[PDB]
Amino acid sequence: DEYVQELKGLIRKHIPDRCEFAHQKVTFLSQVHPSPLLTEGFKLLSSLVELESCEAHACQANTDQRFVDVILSDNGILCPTLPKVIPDGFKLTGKTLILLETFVRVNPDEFEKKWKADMSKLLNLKHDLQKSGVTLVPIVDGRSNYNNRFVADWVIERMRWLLIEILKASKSMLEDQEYQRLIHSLSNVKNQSLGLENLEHLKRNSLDYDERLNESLFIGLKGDIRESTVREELIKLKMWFKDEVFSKGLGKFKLTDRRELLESLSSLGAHLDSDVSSCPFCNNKLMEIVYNVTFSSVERTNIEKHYLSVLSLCNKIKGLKVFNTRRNTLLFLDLIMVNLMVDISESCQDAIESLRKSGLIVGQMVMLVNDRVLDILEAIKLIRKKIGTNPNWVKNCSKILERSHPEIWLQLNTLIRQPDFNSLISIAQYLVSDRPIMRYSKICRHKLFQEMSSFEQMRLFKTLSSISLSLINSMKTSFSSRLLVNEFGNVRLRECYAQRFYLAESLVGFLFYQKTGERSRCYSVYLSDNGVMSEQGSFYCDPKRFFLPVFSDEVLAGMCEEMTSWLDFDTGLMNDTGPILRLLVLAILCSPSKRNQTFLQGLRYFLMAFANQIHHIDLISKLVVECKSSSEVVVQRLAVGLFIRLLGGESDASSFFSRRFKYLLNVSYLCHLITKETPDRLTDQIKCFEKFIEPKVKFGCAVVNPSLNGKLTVDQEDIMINGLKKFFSKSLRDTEDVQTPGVCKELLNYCVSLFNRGKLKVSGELKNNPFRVVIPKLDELGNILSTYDKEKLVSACVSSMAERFKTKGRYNLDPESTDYLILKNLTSQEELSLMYETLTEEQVESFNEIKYDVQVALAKMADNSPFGVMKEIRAEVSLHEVKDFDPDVLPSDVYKELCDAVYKSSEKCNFFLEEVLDVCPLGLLLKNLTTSSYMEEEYFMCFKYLLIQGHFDQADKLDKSYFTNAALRNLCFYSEDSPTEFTSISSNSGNLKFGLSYKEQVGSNRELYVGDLNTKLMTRLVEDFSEAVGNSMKYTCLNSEKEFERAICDMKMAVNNGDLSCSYDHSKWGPTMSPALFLALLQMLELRTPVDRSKIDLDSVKSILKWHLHKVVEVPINVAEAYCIGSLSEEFFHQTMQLSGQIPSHIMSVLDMGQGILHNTSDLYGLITEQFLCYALDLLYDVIPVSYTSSDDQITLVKTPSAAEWLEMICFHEFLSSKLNKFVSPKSVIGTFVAEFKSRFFVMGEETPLLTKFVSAALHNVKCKTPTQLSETIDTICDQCIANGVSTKIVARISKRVNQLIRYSGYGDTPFGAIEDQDVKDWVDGSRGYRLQRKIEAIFYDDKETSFIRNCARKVFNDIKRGRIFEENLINLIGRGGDEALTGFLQYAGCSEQEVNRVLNYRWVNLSSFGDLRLVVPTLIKTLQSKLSRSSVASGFIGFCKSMGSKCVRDGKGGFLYIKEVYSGINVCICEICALKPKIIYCNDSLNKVSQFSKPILWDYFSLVLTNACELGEWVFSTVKEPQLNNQNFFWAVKPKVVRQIEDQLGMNHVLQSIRRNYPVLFDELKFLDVCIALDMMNENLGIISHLLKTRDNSVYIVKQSDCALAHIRQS
Repeated sequence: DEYVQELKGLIRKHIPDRCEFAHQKVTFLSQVHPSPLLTEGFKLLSSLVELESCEAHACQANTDQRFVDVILSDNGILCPTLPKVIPDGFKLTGKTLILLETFVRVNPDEFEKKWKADMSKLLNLKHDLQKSGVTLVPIVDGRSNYNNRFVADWVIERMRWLLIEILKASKSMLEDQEYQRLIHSLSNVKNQSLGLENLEHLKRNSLDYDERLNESLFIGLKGDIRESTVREELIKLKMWFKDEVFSKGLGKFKLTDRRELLESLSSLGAHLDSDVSSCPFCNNKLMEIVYNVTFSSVERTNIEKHYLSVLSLCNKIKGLKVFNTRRNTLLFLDLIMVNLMVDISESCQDAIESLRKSGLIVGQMVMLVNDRVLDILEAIKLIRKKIGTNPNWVKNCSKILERSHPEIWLQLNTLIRQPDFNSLISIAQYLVSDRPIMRYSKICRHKLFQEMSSFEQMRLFKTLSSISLSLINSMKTSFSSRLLVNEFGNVRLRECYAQRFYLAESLVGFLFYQKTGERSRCYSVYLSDNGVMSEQGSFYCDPKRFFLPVFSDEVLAGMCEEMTSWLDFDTGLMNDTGPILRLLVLAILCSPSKRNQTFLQGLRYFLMAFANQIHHIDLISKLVVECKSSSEVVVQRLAVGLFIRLLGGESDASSFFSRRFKYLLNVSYLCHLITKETPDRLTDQIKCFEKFIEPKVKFGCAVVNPSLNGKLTVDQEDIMINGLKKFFSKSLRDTEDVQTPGVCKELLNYCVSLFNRGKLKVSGELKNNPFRVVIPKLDELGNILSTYDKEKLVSACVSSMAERFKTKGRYNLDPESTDYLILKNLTSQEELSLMYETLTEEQVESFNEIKYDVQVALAKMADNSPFGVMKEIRAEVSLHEVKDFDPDVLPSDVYKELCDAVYKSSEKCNFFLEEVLDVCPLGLLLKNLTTSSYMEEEYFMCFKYLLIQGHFDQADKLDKSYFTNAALRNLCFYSEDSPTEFTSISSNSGNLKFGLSYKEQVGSNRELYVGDLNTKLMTRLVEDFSEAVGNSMKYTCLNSEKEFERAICDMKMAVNNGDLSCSYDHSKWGPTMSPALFLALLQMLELRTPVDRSKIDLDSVKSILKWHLHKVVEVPINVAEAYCIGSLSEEFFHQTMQLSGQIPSHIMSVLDMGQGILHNTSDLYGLITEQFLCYALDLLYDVIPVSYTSSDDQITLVKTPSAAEWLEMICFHEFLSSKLNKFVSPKSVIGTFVAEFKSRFFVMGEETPLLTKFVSAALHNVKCKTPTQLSETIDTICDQCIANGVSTKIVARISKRVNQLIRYSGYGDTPFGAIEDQDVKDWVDGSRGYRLQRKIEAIFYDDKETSFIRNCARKVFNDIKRGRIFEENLINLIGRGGDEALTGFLQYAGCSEQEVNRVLNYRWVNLSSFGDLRLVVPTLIKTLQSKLSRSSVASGFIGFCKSMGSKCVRDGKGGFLYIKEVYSGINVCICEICALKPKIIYCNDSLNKVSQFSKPILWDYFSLVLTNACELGEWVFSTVKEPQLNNQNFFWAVKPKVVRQIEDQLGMNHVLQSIRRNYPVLFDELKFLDVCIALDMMNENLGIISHLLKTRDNSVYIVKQSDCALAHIRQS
């Protein structure tokens, strides 16, 4: 009370501005007392922050701070019996209301848990407030500091600084655990490195449950077992094991009996029991269509370009919506297209016959707008129907394309051209062709693929590429795109979407489909040979899994030719295995599924099991998958017939087993061609949760919803402690219970107590001791928007709009500005469609849901006869509105198709309007928003708007002055959710939540738990602890390149030595083990630091693995509704409904181990226990093994004295590893021929190239931002691919494919582009700079126009190098431009201006000159800030091609334009320059109209030669010389051979040289580096320093002899 008089004058510097200040201040001067001074003189800050955040949004300052029931009861509103919660602000006008909260948390640790609990308190309120007749927008002001306006950040930090003595004076003069959280809440902006040392100054109380945790978990652990008693125990255990259960034959491992594996394989995959056909085309519904396409074409235009130009103009004119509804803005340009069709029909004699039938339109068909086939006569109805609706229709709808318009209409007269109907009948009566049929749901004649020549086998892949491109660009159709006609096996197709694909000059194909979107469609493929339509099938498949063959005839044909040319040891076997593998690749491409993907994943385990000498007994029951269709039976017969073809022969058919293993290993990794996108996510989250919970309830530990804050109930306590001592029981001498998840505590004691002595090959030494915004909700991971975000941006839009229209009294909205704010904060009609089409279908329908409930909440805001009984109201309509309670999720399977239309087809009343009314007054959307589907084609959307229309939506207080447990939530900054006093089961804030998601692994989905943010921190603590432990450990490899490379080297020399070298694995490493096991391991670890030779305290790791033992794993909300419809997990959720009927949304268990959560902490366990097993096998079976560990995959390389007669040892190792819940998977294979580790397979004398995984990596993951970045990333992937020595043919064909992917996107071709074809040596010698140098100097095939500029580069390089300076200040000359800098360098190196005249005409046209290709600072600063700071593939490529053909490229003024518009400002400059390479090289005068993009190829070539003088060189200046037999399949290792004449470790030697380059760029956000650091800031196509500070990352290239000896030479 020595500064209590100071506080009357401290807060006296505040004018009583509002009612929240003077009413609090008049009671302040009337009492000098520290007991209300820390509450009522301290809640004024919280009230001021609350009033400021109420002043931020729309709000009424509730000074009473009362309930939600009483805040609805101001006027006459009946009470809906609300849950009793307290808001921090209300704003009620009309029939909507805004609940706004105000909380501030200074750290992100408890910023998100209070936000989640607050928004879950706001989302558990909508289900009872929605039924009252009102929807709310739950907004919150989540903060991290104090940013008020009534104070200005100069007194409120002194409200916690000068007041720090008065609460200590209260605690010294006059509460227990509410004191330290009030200090932790009033902290500053903290640089708070909370390590494990935090947990020391937490409280550590007891619950009388931790004692029984220790009684269940720590009794049998002593850590004091002598070194001789372990030997005397294990020798008696081996004497038990060899005489007991190995001699009676319960071994998990046998001797492969190599004749029998092929018989079990023939019984395994070759479905002779099934009724499938032997023809692959008849059984697959798409190989038949590919066969019918490619064998109707092998045996055998001014109006066309005008029609395609007006088609592109129609595509440009549709995406504006100037016709106020989505119905006439399709039919009007349908009328434009049919008028242009009848105009071209009146142009020439044979025009619609010769150049249209053979081209774009076929018999009774007119191609148009949204790739739509229309079959013309329907328009002859509809336009006539339109003149039934509007007789004087084309009188104002043409002038609205004149005014309020683009105002440039390049149509001839077709706007006002009322079509002559008799002429259209005459043309439509001419085209007499069958209507299209689209088949849903015998004899065979398909010419036997093994017998067909290799010329037409290429045609199958080429037509598969054409049809697959037609599938991939079916996402290019717009995703709203409502048709004109509604709508069972065989449909005579009225009008459909249709992609095209070319085969020759005469014939085009088609691809017909009805539905827009990205999911699996019922496609239908017709050809048109000379205009005749011909049916060739109709398949039902998913398009986005066909990005692999989309331009890769040559790539897949080349890798099949390579993979067949690996078999040059038998000629007839090669010619037999050629077409069967090519058919296999065709079947896998043409039918990408998950089940055949999983089967081909199992084939490498079968190949190792046939390869090695010992394999597990229970793999054949796992290698087989149940074929869902007859399509998977085809590939499962083909691959098994291939394996029996070249493994089981009548002779000794295992002669060259290395090449056979290589070939079959790539047959099994040819799995990877199938796209790992898991065709539906909701049937994959089911399998993820089922894989989560099958061992958990098989063992019996899964519980129902815990309390989420600390405590467990007594029954949960009992089942938890019973699962604990069921986990730890597992006595060492019963040979049964060998698959049950748990650890033998007695042998775990032997393990940790022999680890305490220095007798393992690892030890607990522990050098340098380890003691040193939008967040999702955990109920839904793997999705694109949380339930929070899906109302967070709704809340942002409604809060932004609720102030802007009441500035004057407008009371309306703009129907495009209400589609702009969502479309901004998620990702003026050009302004909408510019970034509307940068989405995915899931994002489109999420945008539609957000537009729905935003327009509902806005329509409710200004709000101040259902007896049309054909069916009953309360039996159908009100029943469906009360069962689901939501008009939003009213399904389409509960009703009929026509009843949605006839309830829509009621007469005109006060619920509708006509004249549309795009002015849209707010609150009159009740009659406006519904009529936007009464005049438009959809019906059920109007049905849901009509259902939401007609109201079918329905002194003690002096002692209690301090903040006690009953006074925790009075303030806004109090932070009740802080880590304050942790129990042995929680952390006083939460209960260690996690989530469920899947990894999208290739064969089987790895599950992946997204942790909560506090749990991310508490996970990273133990993770960094274990990483610093494993740094001292010598046989781990999860982080180290060093020990993984030593494992590689040891593995190579052991397979060369012929040592038996295993390859284990672990079945369910995640879902089996428990953190209680980690407690039982850490209890007796010593970790004696070399600083202080003493057992360190592990209680900072044990008292947080006790929190990971009790983790509240969430469920997906999409599996709590997929198990609510109606399979042992489906039995589990339906047997706990007979229990306590709350939804089982949470699971706490003993055995969890989050995959990737406790990864390295399990790696220390799987190192310590594995070295225990490696020491046991050292003594018991007198070998000297050495074992590595990657925490899921292992290898125990075993030396042998003096054949696999030591099955004893290996079965006993499996038994002991089963007793320590390291359950050896049936995937594990052990023997002296093949040793895998982390999918890198070693054979004697060589290494498997493993081609198809890297080829399928290069053909997939085509990430698309800019083609510079795209061919940066794919050049990196081709570098990684040719590091393994695939060929230079396959990499060149991948280069052709990626260059065609660029060229198909409308970018055209550029001299940088993708890297070139026939690139034979530039991978070893050279980064991307040298390859672009090679591509630019390969345009000049004479090498006369480039030797002069290389001599100029020599003149610059000899001047700039060491020993001399010669104007190192080239900082400013390069940054001016590309033209004048090249002229200055060419005149400083010394020549005339005639060389300037003859060089500076070679000008490539640029597109990323003034900026980048905007399809939503250089790459230098981006790479330096990426260094210094520390969703399918096909639907990304289509969103790339859709946003590149649009308005992307920029000019010098503020604005943008098209790429074809830039390529149209062009001329022809025949004489020796423009015809040197066509549409690549130009004249200076040929680019006269568009000269702002004409940058030189010689300047960029000069920049590349100076860069390849920096990064390497003294040989990049020489002339490319003339190079000059050996075996085709003899590859060998080459060295990168690089002379980088700079000083290394450039991480700091370029950051400090950016002051000399660009000082304000570093401000706001050596001797040789400086000349080639200004060459990279000005352009993008160089990338100089990305291959300087980083390393090559491979530097171990193996290449073939034919791709290295045949390669060129460039000597100095």
